[PDB]
Amino acid sequence: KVFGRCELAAAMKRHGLDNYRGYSLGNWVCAAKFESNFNTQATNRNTDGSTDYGILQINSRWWCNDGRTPGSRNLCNIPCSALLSSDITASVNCAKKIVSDGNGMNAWVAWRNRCKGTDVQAWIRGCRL
Ligand SMILES: [Cl-]
Ligand SMILES: [Cl-]
Ligand code: NA
Repeated sequence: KVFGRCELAAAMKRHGLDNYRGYSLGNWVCAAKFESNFNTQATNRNTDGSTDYGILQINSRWWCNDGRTPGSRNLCNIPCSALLSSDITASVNCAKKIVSDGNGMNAWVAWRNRCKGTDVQAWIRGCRL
């Protein structure tokens, strides 16, 4: 599923991500924009053999099991495929773990490089929330 901007904002709020660990909804929407272009089915292989899955490009090196990432962990206790669903529940639950891991949203390199410090409120502007 390819979310619209306000549509994703609403689903993230519904699942308790707005202001989670102090990150406003615009931060989460901006990260989703540049990680997946709002596409729940996005997958991308990393040079180290791991793969990033879903709307927030969660990495199989640490967070989900895809059965082909040697030495990886599965700290969200989830098949990586569950992160590709049209319902964003699993991606949100796992992202909550990731953003609580110590480095905040810097875990998402695209967030650090493209959202951090910017006018992230633009991403929810005009949204009925
Ligand atoms: Cl915001
Ligand atoms: Cl933080
Ligand atoms: Na893994």
